[PDB]
Amino acid sequence: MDAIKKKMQMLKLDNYHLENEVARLKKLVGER
Amino acid sequence: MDAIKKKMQMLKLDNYHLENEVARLKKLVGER
Repeated sequence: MDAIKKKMQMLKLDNYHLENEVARLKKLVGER
Repeated sequence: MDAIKKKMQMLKLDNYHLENEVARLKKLVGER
């Protein structure tokens, strides 16, 4: 559990990074 | 914790969905 409390924080952090990275990739590819 | 075990399951599922989307975008931007 000690690693679980942080586990969700690890996937939650990567998510924000993936989103910010996706918002930058979508603006380069998904670009209008 | 009951919601934690799933929390990581939701962040882990979104990660593969995000990486699966970034893996395609990266192949266009992060192109080696």
